[PDB]
Amino acid sequence: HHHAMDTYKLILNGKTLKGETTTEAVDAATAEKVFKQYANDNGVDGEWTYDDATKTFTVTE
Repeated sequence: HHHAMDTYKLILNGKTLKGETTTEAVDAATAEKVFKQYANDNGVDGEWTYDDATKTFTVTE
């Protein structure tokens, strides 16, 4: 019933930015917006996956 913050992860596999970061949001759609803005701010231009089982986004190339 309570809509908790949940931890979402971002695995970075860009040309110039690699590793992992995280955010908190109530849902995946919001986390995606946060992570895409972060990636774009850092010049990342890649392909994205989302894994619902692990709450993890990945951006590659």
